[PDB]
Amino acid sequence: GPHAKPPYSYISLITMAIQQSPNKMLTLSEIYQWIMDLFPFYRQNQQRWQNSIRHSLSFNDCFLKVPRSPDKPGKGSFWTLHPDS
DNA sequence: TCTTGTTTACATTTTG
DNA sequence: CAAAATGTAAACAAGA
Repeated sequence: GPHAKPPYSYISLITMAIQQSPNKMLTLSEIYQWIMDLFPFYRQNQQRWQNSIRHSLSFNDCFLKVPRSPDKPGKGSFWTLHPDS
């Protein structure tokens, strides 16, 4: 590909996306979109890295996971940052 | 169904 | 390097 892999880890990409969000939380697709909008490199192999992103969210304890919900449902759950920074 | 999450198991890269 | 983090790959579960 014509573009270099951005110097940010998946954790850094997810973290930047959530912080810069107005609610300090994002959905899975919102994180997907954020990364792809900014970095053309991730407009390919989306099967691969989106899987690694989903893995990154479930693996790292710095990522919750906030129910929507009952009012305005509903796709997936919001992901945000643990106050432990 | 697909998308969204979780978990396992292994690889690869980064760093002290 | 060797340990520590990060990434890949695969399976299933859960749910709108």
